[PDB]
Formats: sequence, structure tokens, C-alpha cells
Amino acid sequence: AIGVKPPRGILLYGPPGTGKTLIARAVANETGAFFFLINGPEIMSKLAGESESNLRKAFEEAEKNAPAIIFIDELDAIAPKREKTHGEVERRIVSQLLTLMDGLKQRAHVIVMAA
Amino acid sequence: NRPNRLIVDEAINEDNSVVSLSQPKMDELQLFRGDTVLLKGKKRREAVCIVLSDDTCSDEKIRMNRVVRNNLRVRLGDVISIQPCPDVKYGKRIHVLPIDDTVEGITGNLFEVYLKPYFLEAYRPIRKGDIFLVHGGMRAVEFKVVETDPSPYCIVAPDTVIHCEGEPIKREDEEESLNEVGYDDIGGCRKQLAQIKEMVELPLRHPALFKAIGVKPPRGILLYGPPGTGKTLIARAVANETGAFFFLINGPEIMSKLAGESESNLRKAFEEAEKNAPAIIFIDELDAIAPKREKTHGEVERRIVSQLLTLMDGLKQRAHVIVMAATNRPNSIDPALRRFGRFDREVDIGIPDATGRLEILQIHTKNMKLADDVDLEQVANETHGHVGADLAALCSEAALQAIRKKMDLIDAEVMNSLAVTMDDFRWALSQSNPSALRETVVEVPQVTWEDIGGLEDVKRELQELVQYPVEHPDKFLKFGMTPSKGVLFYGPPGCGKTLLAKAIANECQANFISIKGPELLTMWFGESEANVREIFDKARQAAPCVLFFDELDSIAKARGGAADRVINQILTEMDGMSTKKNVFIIGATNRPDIIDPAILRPGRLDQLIYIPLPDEKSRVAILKANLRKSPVAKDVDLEFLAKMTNGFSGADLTEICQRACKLAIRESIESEIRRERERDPVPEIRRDHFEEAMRFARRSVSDNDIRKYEMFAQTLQQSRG
Amino acid sequence: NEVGYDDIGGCRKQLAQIKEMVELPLRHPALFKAIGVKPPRGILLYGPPGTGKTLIARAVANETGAFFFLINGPEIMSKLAGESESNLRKAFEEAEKNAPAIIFIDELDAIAPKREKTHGEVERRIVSQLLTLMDGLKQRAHVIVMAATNRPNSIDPALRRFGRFDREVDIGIPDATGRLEILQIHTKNMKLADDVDLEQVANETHGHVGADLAALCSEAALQAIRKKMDLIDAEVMNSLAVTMDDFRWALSQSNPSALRETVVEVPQVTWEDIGGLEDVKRELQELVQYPVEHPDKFLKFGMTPSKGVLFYGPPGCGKTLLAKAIANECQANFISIKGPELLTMWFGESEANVREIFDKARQAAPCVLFFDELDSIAKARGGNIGADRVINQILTEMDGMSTKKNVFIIGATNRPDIIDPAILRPGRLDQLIYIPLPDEKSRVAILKANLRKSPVAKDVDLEFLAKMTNGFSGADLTEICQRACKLAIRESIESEIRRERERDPVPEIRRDHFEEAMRFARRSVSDNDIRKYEMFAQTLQQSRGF
Ligand SMILES: Nc1ncnc2c1ncn2[C@@H]1O[C@H](COP(=O)(O)OP(=O)(O)OP(O)(O)=S)[C@@H](O)[C@H]1O
Ligand SMILES: Nc1ncnc2c1ncn2[C@@H]1O[C@H](COP(=O)(O)OP(=O)(O)OP(O)(O)=S)[C@@H](O)[C@H]1O
Ligand SMILES: Nc1ncnc2c1ncn2[C@@H]1O[C@H](COP(=O)(O)OP(=O)(O)OP(O)(O)=S)[C@@H](O)[C@H]1O
Ligand SMILES: Nc1ncnc2c1ncn2[C@@H]1O[C@H](COP(=O)(O)OP(=O)(O)OP(O)(O)=S)[C@@H](O)[C@H]1O
Ligand SMILES: Nc1ncnc2c1ncn2[C@@H]1O[C@H](COP(=O)(O)OP(=O)(O)OP(O)(O)=S)[C@@H](O)[C@H]1O
Repeated sequence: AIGVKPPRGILLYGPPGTGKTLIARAVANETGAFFFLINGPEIMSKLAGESESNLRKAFEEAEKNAPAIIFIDELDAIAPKREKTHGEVERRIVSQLLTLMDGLKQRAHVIVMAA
Repeated sequence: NRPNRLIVDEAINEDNSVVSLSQPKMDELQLFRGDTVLLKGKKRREAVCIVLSDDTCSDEKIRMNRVVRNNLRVRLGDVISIQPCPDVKYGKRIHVLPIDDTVEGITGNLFEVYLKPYFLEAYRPIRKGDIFLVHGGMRAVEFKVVETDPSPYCIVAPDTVIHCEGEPIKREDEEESLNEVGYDDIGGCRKQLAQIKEMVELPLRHPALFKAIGVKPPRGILLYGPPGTGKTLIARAVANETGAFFFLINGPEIMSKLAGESESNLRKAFEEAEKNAPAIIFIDELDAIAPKREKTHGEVERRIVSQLLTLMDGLKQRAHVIVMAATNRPNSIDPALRRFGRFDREVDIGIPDATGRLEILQIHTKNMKLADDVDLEQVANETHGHVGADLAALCSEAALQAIRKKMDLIDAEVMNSLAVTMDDFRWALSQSNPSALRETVVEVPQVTWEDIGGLEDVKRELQELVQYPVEHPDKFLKFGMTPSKGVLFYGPPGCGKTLLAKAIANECQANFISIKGPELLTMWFGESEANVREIFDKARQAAPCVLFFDELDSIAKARGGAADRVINQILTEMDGMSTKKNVFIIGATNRPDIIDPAILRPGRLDQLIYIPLPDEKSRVAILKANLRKSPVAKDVDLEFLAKMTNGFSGADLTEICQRACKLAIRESIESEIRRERERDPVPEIRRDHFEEAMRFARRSVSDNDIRKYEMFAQTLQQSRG
Repeated sequence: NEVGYDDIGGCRKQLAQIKEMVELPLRHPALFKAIGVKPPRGILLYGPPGTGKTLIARAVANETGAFFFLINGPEIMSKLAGESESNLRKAFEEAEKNAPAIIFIDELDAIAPKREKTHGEVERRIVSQLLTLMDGLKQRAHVIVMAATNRPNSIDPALRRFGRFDREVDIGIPDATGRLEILQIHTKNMKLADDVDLEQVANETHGHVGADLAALCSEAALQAIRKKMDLIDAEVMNSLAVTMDDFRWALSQSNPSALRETVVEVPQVTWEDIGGLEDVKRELQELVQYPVEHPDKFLKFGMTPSKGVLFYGPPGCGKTLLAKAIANECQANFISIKGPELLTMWFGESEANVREIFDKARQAAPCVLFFDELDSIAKARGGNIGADRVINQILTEMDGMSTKKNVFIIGATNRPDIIDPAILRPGRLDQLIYIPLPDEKSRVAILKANLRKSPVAKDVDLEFLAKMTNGFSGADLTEICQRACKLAIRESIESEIRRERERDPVPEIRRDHFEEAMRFARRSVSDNDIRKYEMFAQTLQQSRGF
């Protein structure tokens, strides 16, 4: 019906504390999709060299199941503007995220979501 | 020339690997009854078949069935080229593959059961990558030749042992290896695509043509502009058309690599680009790789862009390689890569216009079964500030809106009878938030020059100041004298000064860039006066063009008891423009009070034109062209209101038109309301609505202001000391 | 292949300076008895980008025959930590290992920017390594280094001391004759159609660097290829050509990259086109040209010079062209910055642009300055609070201009009341020249020098412009000439339209064209401002303190 890739990538912006985690949890536990979320500060907590570790593995685990949805939380901590990125590893992490996001196009119809 | 021109059409013969042609054109091409050809069509696809003679077939048309037409990825009506292939060798090993969604329900080998009776001494020449249909088991299953031992082309002999290794993959077998969309997938920038093709025509079909051009026109083209305009897709279409080994990399893809891994694949892409004598490469998202020194804060990215600056001119004159660039901002790239040695040429895609968006919608709604009810034209002209990827998103949202009025249990009939409506396009258009606005984009107006009351002396004066240097370049060298590039407008605040500027922009058929004074102070509010320089550079790149600086009273009212550095920047880069390039600048104000008389100097915008009140046929002329969701007023005395001078002072006679048609709106809605209450709405507008709008009317500009402008009829004598 | 001395044009003076600097690795190798200084190592080349900084160095290296070991900026900076010494020590080692030699570094801003602009420590390490190996290799085997950039003040100023990189030579933009020479040496490897002139294109191009003229030649040749039907043979190879319309097309779809640089050349305005200002011409001639071409007469008895003068009068008056006139008949290059252009760099607290302008004035001696339109600065300091801060930069920098070095300063204003009266009351800018409403024969002089698609108006009443006195308030009488142009264009399109609908263009402008042009003409300044301006005929009584 539509071959122009119905949209991969949804932002959940707005005020904090409005249950944006709860929306993704309800969607995950209702829609019947295998859910593989990862946390923002958890992967920021990793050291240099291990920062790509579990960042590649989350998208690999999304590729493991043919229906799959992930939901990254607190992307504001992950990806600020280039002026605020005075550290090299933050730019490397957001480059890895962008590379894994645009390298995977319409592969096993996965949906990514962010709050 | 090019005697292989053919048009695809419906076939008379149902043979899968045999097409039909015409006998005298076969003898023109020296063809035969059983020879083999190489049909090259769009998306650089190739098909090998055997041409049979057909008397009912046209001379300039070719007939091919659903096997050959889907082999070239073309629809009904495309253009192909035919080259006969007389050097065919015989096949030794043949490997074919099935499709996963067409093999369920039947089990067993397809070699002796399906491949054997289809190739039972059939003498069908096959091409690698082509799809052939085999009928069997009360079905029709498609199979694709993937590898042969004569790998380009062969003839299926009975002695040819055919492999039967079964690996069904997908229906999308050609979506990742090539993605072979060509110039049919790009519209709205035909001039820019033609310029890009003429730049890259030294890689393609002019290989050793450097004796005639020893300057080697530049290695490195920039494709800047707004985001989401198909800058990646332009490069993909060019690389598919040229056929050279393409080795594109992404900016974040190489920023994801570590230190030491950074030089890895950066040296390797440029080294692998050397191995082909035709070679074009491209690097994506240059702002990730090449920012300014102030933006970056790491030594690794600066070492990466230093290595890129080394490897740009480290290779020279070697296999005439061309690098290509893509970004979303022109000044964001480092100026070390804007030198004349490296990455010299800069072209901009921009956004398409209404004709361009119409072309994009027409080539985009092909792969979607509409209901054949929409017009595709109001949506085309409506979507100002909508970029092409946003147009694709609008198409997907309209498809989702058309799907969403159905059942979740899918249907027995929604897949083969899907449809979209015109109201679906309106609802997708209403609930759409594009990011392609806020840019001072280029457009050509459509403003039907008799729609004004006319001001025929002033319109002829604008004609003489603009278009006679434009349309007569011989009169720039034979007769006449020095020109006056620019004109200023002054008079009443509410008049058609913007209307005259866009009118002469349309009548000149030149580009119309109309920035705003509040928009200028908005860009200055971010502390950036180089934006005026970038506006003038966009003007020079948009040659020929017409420039408009409206609302100079907004600049004039910030005098003080902010600052007027923006008009000083404009005045500095007003006389710093060439008398060539056929650029032209229009200025306009509302009052002559604080007009900063340093800008009235000759050598700049000099002609001061005082616009008077227009004649009695101004609102007649907007009611002459009254399309405006409304019928034309009829059986009414129009000049009788001009006798009463219904706010007859400059503009805002369209205010009387708005008031009277809103009275007609009230009348029609009240008629509908008591028609609904009861259980011809008078769409035309009659005399009492115009008379009541005269009753509720006020003058727009006072007589004292008219007296002041009459006193300022000779205001070219400024700078009083 | 390799290139020599004949491929540089338009900067023969600077090229001769470079040849004189490399004359010591040449015909005078052991020139130490004549001078013991060893005149300085470290030739610094600066100016616009793409102007041939690699080409001049390579040509000088091939003429001298010395061993050339050049390195680039970002090529050296592309090495990692620990490999910055790699090839940077080794280039100087190879310069040590063979005596008659020259080395060169390109893009010095990539290697050595200012230390505040640096972020990483390896950039500081690299600039300290350069600062060690520059004067550390002193009087060893007589090697000369050369440095190229795109901007001089972006270089680290520690690299511009006496011992390091002192002889700053500017390549600059080429001249119009320099553009002609660049096109002449660029059409060697191209068989033209022998129909262009290469001169009207050259003077019609303005502010294009030699790389841009090379790109213009490429664009014209690509246009001539594009208009031809493509066929894969040599029948289009031997028939390569360029047309005059191809050069006009290449001049059209291009942009002057060297525009907005403050231009340094001599104009071509040729004194005879003045309207009849004789006393002002004689006084400006005596105050400008007389010290220049007669230095022996300017050293015996008479005039100890007092430079600096400003023009004033009506706002629409003819005061701009006289600076160009003394530039033509003084044999001095003309530098004319704009008063509106000063506030562009005043916005942002950039005081160094005026320093760069006066440094260019020092470098381009002899020269005549022209600060046009100080009334814009007066407007910025009068309409609001402030603007009037670069006018203090003007007064401070102009006292750095000594009485020698062959410089002059010309002011310009329209309303002399608010031009900050400390400008003119000391010996700085002491002289005042009134520029009145002009003499009667300006209309023929406009018609003489500006030929411009039409001859002199034949058998017309020339004296009627002195009789009816059209535009009789100051200058800008040339509005009547522009109106005659518009009426001539109207007659031409009338004849063209009539001969278009029917199936002698009349290129002569008659008396009735001027008579009709009379009606669309007014004065240029109100009479009360005229009475005030000849009330300010004696306006040197400024600093009106109570
Ligand atoms: N739309 C909602 N419907 C029902 N309960 C809600 C809703 N929004 C908020 N709540 C309640 O408020 C709580 C909000 O939980 P939080 O996790 O703190 O919200 P949050 O948005 O996930 O916080 P962050 O900062 O965005 S991770 C929920 O656990 C509910 O109890
Ligand atoms: N002119 C166009 N016609 C049709 N589809 C287009 C056009 N431009 C973009 N698209 C669609 O938009 C997507 C590609 O957009 P992009 O290549 O991302 O645009 P872009 O100009 O390259 O901006 P970037 O690269 O993301 S910064 C595909 O889905 C295309 O089908
Ligand atoms: N003589 C006229 N004939 C027809 N329509 C006119 C006429 N004068 C004004 N209008 C209409 O009124 C509008 C006024 O637009 P503008 O020219 O922008 O007004 P303005 O006098 O320039 O003042 P602003 O600040 O630009 S709104 C035009 O766009 C027309 O729609
Ligand atoms: N004086 C000149 N004579 C002949 N050709 C020239 C001249 N100046 C520039 N060119 C041409 O323009 C090109 C510029 O080459 P370069 O010398 O590398 O310029 P550049 O100044 O070193 O570049 P940057 O950006 O300033 S490092 C040359 O290769 C020639 O093709
Ligand atoms: N006596 C004259 N001789 C030659 N040209 C003159 C004469 N008087 C006026 N002109 C021309 O008239 C024009 C205006 O004179 P300018 O000195 O350039 O005016 P300006 O100093 O720029 O001040 P404004 O405010 O811009 S008119 C120039 O094109 C001059 O060449």
C-alpha cells in the first residue's frame, strides 16, 4: 500500500515526568512486539572503547527478531548540539548512533523511538 | 541520429524471451529473424532476447511482454535502445534462483520439472540479473538468472548442465546492490541536473578529451542547499547513470571509527578509486567532517579534516576522478576546501517550485494506485515551503489516512482495490508541519499584470528601467548609453509597491527574491551580518534575478532618539555589485522621513517614483480576475461606487471586497441555516453588500499624508546641511 | 610539465623582488664582503588565495636550479602525535645535506595560527618546533625558506619578528593589463578562433584572480564544447574555438571571488573630462604630484609638505573623480575605502581592519588615500549615541603616516558641521577645498569620455544647457544624459517594433530628445542648503567652544 517507508523514528518530546517511559512500556506490552530498550546514561557510563559495545549490540538484538522495537531513553543526554560536545567520545557515540540508524533502512520493519 | 530509438508497447506474441519488431527497421539495423539483441532501457538495465518480425508492429515502437518489460524495470511508454549481439558463446553452467513468496504450496526440484520444459531446446539467450517466467503446476513462478559460467551472456543449449541450488531470498532482489533509479526519479531541478551532467560528461563519453580542454575543469563539486532535497539521491542517480565504480562513504560512518581507524577507509576509498579509469566518488555530510575551527573542540576531527585536505590534492590528473560533496549550509564548510584548487564549483539544488513539486508528485504517485479522482494540481501549487522528502512524507501520510478508514481485519478486497481521495490530500495537507519554511527561497510570480488598475505610465517606466536592458543584450552594445541598475519606490504606505515589484518580476520572467526588513533584523538579532553577504551571493548565483527590500520604514524606525548597521551593510554591498549578471534591485518605503539619505546617491538605487492613487478600475481589475473562491459580481453599477469614492485613497479597495464578500458569506450561511431549520444560496454578490461595505468603510490614508507626499514629489534633493 | 619564469604575469615587480631575494643563492653566491648582514632568510608571501603562491615558488626554484624540498601545511598536520617531527626535521636535514637549496611551506595558517586560536597542545608543539628550526639553522649552507598564506594577521605574530619572516611581499590582485597578460599566457595551449580581442573581456572582468581567469577560460571552452553536437572523433578536436559570445557567457555565469578586497591599482579617468574646475585642479596638482616626480626640486628650497585635504560642498556634487584624476596623472595607485565600509568592521570591535588598510598604504607606496563619505559616520554619531569610534582609529593611524614614504590622504564629506572638528583644526588635514556647482562645459566632457554606444549629439544646441540651465543646482547634470539614453532606447524599440510588425535603427540623438528630457528633470539640492553651503565657504573656523 505504501512503499515509501512509513516512518522509522518517533520523538516523544514535551515536559518531563508525563510518563513517556510508560507510553513505550504500554505499547511494548500491548502490541505483541519483542522489546529491546536501552538506557541513555547507562551507555554513557561506559568507558572509551566499550562505548560502541552494547551500542552495536542493541541494534544487533533488534536484528535478531524479525518483528522488533527498541526505545532509547533520554536522547538529550546522548546527543546534544556540536557546540556542547566538548568531549570526543560523545561525538563518537552519536556518530555510531547515526551510522547504525541510517545504515539500517527498512530492515525487518523495526521502529525506533526516543523521549 | 541514434537509430536505435524504440518505444515499449503491448506484445502480440506471448513468448517470454522473444520480442517483436518491424521488418524494414530490422533491415535498417541489419537485424535477422533469429539473432540476439541487447535491449538497454532506463535504470541502465539490459535484456537479451530474440527479435521476431511483426507486420502489425510499428516502425518506431517495440512490442515486449510482461517478462521483458519487467526485466528492464520500465512501465508502458518508456524509451529503450537496441544493440544486436552477434558474438554469443554457448552456455556451460547455469545457476538460477527462485523467489520465496512464490514457492510455497509445491515441493520438489525445479531443474527437471520447471527449468527443463521451459528450456526444452528453446534457444533462449539469457542475461545475468534478468527474470524469466516459467509456467508449471497450474501456476506462474518467476525465476532469476544469478550466475552463469558465461557470466554476461549465453545461450541455453541442451548440453548445458544447469545448477539447481535453491536459495530463495526475497522479492526485493534489486534494492541494495544497485538501487538503480535514474533521471526519471528526479524532477524540479532539470537545469541543475543538466549542469551536473555537463560537468560529469568528461568522466562519461569524453575520456581523453583533455587536448581541447587542458584546464581540466574542476575536480570537486558541491551540492549544497536545504536538507532533504535529494542531495544523496542526485549523487545516486548520477552514479547509476555514469556506470563508474562508485565508492560513497558517509561522514558519521568515518567519525564512528577510532583514532588510527580514522585514516583507515579514508586512505582506502581514495586508493580504491584509483583502479578505474572512469571513476567518480562522493563524500556525504561535510559538516560532520569539515566544520570551522571555532565549532570543533577536538584534535582528532581536525586531524581528519587535515588528512582530507591532504588527500584531496594528493592525487592529481589520475583517471580524472571527481569528488562530490553534500551539506545543508554553505558557510558551514571550512574555507580551506573552498579554494580554487580543491572543491571549486558550487551549485545549489534549492527547493522546487509549483511546477517542480508538480513534477515530483507526478513521478512519485506512479507507484500507488489512486482512484483516478484527484487533480494533483491544487496540492502541487499549494505546498509552498515543502521540500521533496517532505512531499514524499505527505504522500505517505495521505496513504495512511486513506488506509485508516478501513477494518483491522485487513479485507478480502483492500489490497487489490486500494484508493486515495482528494479529501485525503486535503486532510494530509492540513495536518502537516514541514521544516522547509523560513528560507528566503527563489520563485517566479504569476501575477497577471492586468489585475492591477494599471498605472500605465508607471508600468511603462518600470518596463523601460528593467526589461529593455534584459531582453536586448545587443542594446547593451549597439545603441543607448550607461544603464541605471535599480529603482526605489515611495509614496503612500498602503499601495501596490510590492505588487508592482512582483509584476515587473513576472513580466521580466526573472527570479524574484523578496527579503523583509523585519526578517533582516531577525537575522541580525542572531548577531550575523554576513547573512546579507550570503543573500547577495544567492542573488549572484541566481543570475538573472530581481531583488526586493520591502518595508524600509521598519529599518527607518530603529533610528533611536538598536542601530542602523544593517542598512549600512546593505549600502556597502549595494554598489559592490557588477553591472553584468543581469541582476536588479528594487527598494520601497512608506514615508520619506527617516530614509537615510546616503542611500539615495547615484550609482545605487536612484529612480524615485511617487505612486499616486490608482484609477477607478483597480477593484474592478481584482473583480475582473475574481477567481478567489467566488463568482464575479454581476448586474451591478461598479463606477457608481467610484463616484462616492469608497475609500478611494491608494490600496485597501480589496478591504471593501473582503467586507462585501464577507457579507455575502453571512447571507449564504444564514440562507443555509434557515434552510436547515425549515426541514440557491446566492453565490454571486449584488449591490447591497457593496453599498453596506461602503456604509462600514473608512479611509486608509489621510489627506494630510497625501499633502505631505505632494510636498515630497521632488524629494531627490536630500542631505540638507 | 614543469613551469618557468614566463608563466607569471601582472606582478612583475614582486617577481623581480623575489628574484633579487634569491639572487644570493644565484649570481652572487659568496656576497659577504659587500654586506655582512646576509639579507634576511624567510621570504613571506601573503595576499589573496589562489593567486599562484605555489607557482611562483616552483618557478623560482626551477630558474635558480637549487634543490627544492617543499612541504605543505595540512600534509604535515595530517601526521599523528610523534610524527609531527617526521618530515619537519627531515626537510631541514635535506636542506642541510646539500648546500645550494631552497625550501617552502604552503598554508602557514594550517601549521601556525595564533596561539589563542589553537586548542590542542600538538599545535603549540608544532609551532615551537618551527620556531626552533627556523633561526636554529642560522648561517648553515645558505638555505632560504618561503611561506605562503591567505591572510597575514592570522599568522602567529611570534613568527613575524626580525629574525623570522620579515620581508612581507604581497602578490595582490592582478591588474587589468595583468588580466590581459594572464589570458595571453593562458591561451597558449588553446587554438582560438582569432575573433576575440581579449581586452574588452579583460577590462569588463573586475576582481578575478588568475585562478578565476583560468576557470573562466575553462567555462568558455566548455560552453563551446556544449554548443557543438557530440561525436566521438577528432573532427571536433582540431576545431576547438572560442567566440566573443562565449567569453561574455563565461563572464556572465561567474562570480568575482577577489571582489570585496580593497583594490590597489591606477584608474583611467584622464583629467580632460573635468567640467572646468581649474583652480581646484591646479591646487591639487601642486599639492600632490610636485613632490613625487621632482624629488630634487623637492629637496633644495621651498615647500616642506603639508599632506591631507578634504573636499566639501553640495551633496550631489562632483568631488569623487578628482582623486582618480590625480591617481592617473601622479603615477600612483589609488586606494579608496568607503565610509560605509568602515562600520562593517566596526560592528564586532574589529579595529585591526583600519590597521590593515594603513599597512596596505605603506606597502603600496606611492599611494593616495580616499576616505569617501564621512557623512555616514556623522549620521551614525548624530542619529544615535555611539560610529564615532573608528574615527578615533583614523586619527591615531594617520599620525603613523610620516611626512615621507610618498603618501597622501583625501577626505570627503557633504555636511561639514558634524564631522568631529578635531579632524581638521591641527596640522592633520588642515587644508579645505570647496567644490562648488560646476562650470558650464561638463556636459560635453561627459559626452566625450563616456562614448557608450552613441556618438556626440550631432547638430544640436550644446549652448542651450548653458542657456536654459538644466539641473542648475550643483552637479549630477548627467541625469539629462541618462534621460536622453532612455528616450533613445524608446526610439530604438519603437523602430524595432514597427519593423517587426511590418515584416534604419536611427542611432542619432536629436535636439527634441533633450527637449523632452528637460521636462523630466528637477534640481539636485534645495536653495536654502546652497545658501548655507556658500555661507560655509569659510568653514575652517571649527571647534566652536563657548
Ligand atoms: N498519561 C498518563 N496516564 C497515566 N498516568 C500517568 C500519565 N502521565 C503520568 N502518569 C503518572 O505519573 C507517573 C510518571 O512517571 P515517570 O516515569 O516519572 O514519567 P516519565 O515521563 O517517564 O519521566 P521521564 O523524566 O520523562 S524518564 C506515572 O508512573 C503515572 O503514575
Ligand atoms: N526530488 C525528489 N523526488 C522524489 N523523492 C525525493 C526527492 N528528494 C528526496 N526524495 C525522497 O527523500 C528520501 C531521500 O532524501 P535525502 O537524500 O535524505 O535528501 P537530502 O537532500 O540528501 O538531505 P540529506 O542527505 O538527508 S542532509 C527518499 O525517500 C527519496 O525518495
Ligand atoms: N492598485 C491595486 N490593484 C489591485 N490590487 C491592489 C492594488 N493596490 C493594492 N492592491 C492589493 O493590496 C495588496 C497590498 O500589498 P502591498 O503592496 O504589500 O501593500 P504595501 O503598500 O506595499 O504595504 P505593505 O507594508 O507592503 S502590506 C496587494 O498585494 C494587492 O492584493
Ligand atoms: N600568476 C599566475 N599565472 C598563471 N596561472 C596562475 C597564476 N595564479 C594562479 N594561476 C592558476 O591558478 C592555480 C592556483 O595554484 P596555486 O599556486 O596552488 O594557488 P595557491 O595560491 O597556492 O592556492 P591557495 O588556496 O592560496 S594555498 C595555478 O595552478 C594556475 O592554474
Ligand atoms: N565637473 C565634472 N567633471 C566630470 N564629472 C563630473 C563633474 N561633475 C559631476 N560629474 C560626475 O557626476 C557624478 C557625481 O559626482 P560624484 O563626486 O561621484 O558624486 P559623489 O561624490 O559620489 O556624491 P553623491 O552623493 O554620490 S552624488 C560622477 O559620475 C561624476 O563623474
